[PDB]
Amino acid sequence: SFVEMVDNLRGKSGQGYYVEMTVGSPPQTLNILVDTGSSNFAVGAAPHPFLHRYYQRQLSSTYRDLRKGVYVPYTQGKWEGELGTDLVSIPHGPNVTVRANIAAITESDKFFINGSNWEGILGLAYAEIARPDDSLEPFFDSLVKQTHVPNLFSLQLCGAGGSMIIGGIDHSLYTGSLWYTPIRREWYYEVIIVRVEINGQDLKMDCKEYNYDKSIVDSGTTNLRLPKKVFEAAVKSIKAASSTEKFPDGFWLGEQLVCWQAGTTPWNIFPVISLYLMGEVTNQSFRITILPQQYLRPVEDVATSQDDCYKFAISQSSTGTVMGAVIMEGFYVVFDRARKRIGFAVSACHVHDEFRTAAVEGPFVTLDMEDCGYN
Ligand SMILES: CC(C)(C)c1cccc(CN[C@H]2CS(=O)(=O)C[C@@H](Cc3cc(F)c(N)c(C[C@H](O)C(F)(F)F)c3)[C@@H]2O)c1
Repeated sequence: SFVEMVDNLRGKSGQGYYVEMTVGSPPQTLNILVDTGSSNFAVGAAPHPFLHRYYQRQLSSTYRDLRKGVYVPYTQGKWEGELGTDLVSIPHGPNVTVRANIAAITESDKFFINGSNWEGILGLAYAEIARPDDSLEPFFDSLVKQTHVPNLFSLQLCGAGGSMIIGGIDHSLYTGSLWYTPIRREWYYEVIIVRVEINGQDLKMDCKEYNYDKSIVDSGTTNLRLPKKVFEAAVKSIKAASSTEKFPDGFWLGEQLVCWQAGTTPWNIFPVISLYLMGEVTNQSFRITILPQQYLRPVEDVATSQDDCYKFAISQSSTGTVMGAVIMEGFYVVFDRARKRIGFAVSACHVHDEFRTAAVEGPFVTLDMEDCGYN
């Protein structure tokens, strides 16, 4: 039941959102990062300084060794491991147990994060980007094949963890309309952005620039990441709007804190960002609007806690546009694999203050018939 799956996530955008799973027989409990930006299921399987616990294959009588190895390099971080299959369950997810491929991580570099509280990663994207290749069936595909749960899941990520609902839409988790954008290609969850405004002002670029060389929805990474041209235009606009404030050296590079007296953050001087996504009907679109409460990410540190401090959670990308966790936060996001579309709606934990609120609005119509896809 969906009600049983509600509030089954913990974590933050900066260190990720994770769900409890078990592997092996008897079941071994682990916390697992929910990642729509990759397609491998992998768990720590050997001691590591940052791991509270790990998968012990010798203690699972249902483990089968595939006698093959696998290596996954992400944008930052990588691991190597041994492939096998075993029984996998989600205690606070669907009421089923399935046999799935598992990469047992034996070596890693900058993959595990000190204090994150997760020990593995659940790649929910498509087989096309699985390593070593597309013949390694991803977890969700196995789940659907073996249980015939409906082929979709939804994510409600919340800031200061959320819910992952498998098998159908929980209307309790959103208000207003659910708007759908087509999945352009089933590899990453690739989508098309047709227009970008910052505080109502159109960036006026050829819309293919917004999707150079792809745009994806990626719960596994923290920031909104933009292609250089779009990134520079966005920073220009946000800097202009907030000019009454002085920001530290390096703030706009995203790795320097800015702080304000507790409760005095000047939200109003930062603009809203509107991303218009391709609609299901030709040249119609809808927008999701992103507040500074989203793209200024709070950094929790007891040492700085006399004040409220933030990092700038928009980054220049070399891999195309990435709608990461700070973008997904506050929205109910439906990964409707069965109908090859992703839906957005305002969720119960959407960001807002007394003047402005995150929103999902449409339809909008566009005159120019250009295809905004880059490939
Ligand atoms: C298909 C594949 C080859 C896997 C590939 C290669 C490059 C980029 C991508 C796109 N998705 C990527 C984007 S990323 O590298 O920023 C995060 C990874 C998953 C990931 C790997 C890691 F180490 C670590 N710490 C984390 C934790 C995150 O940093 C946090 F903390 F959640 F924000 C997450 C995504 O999956 C996919």
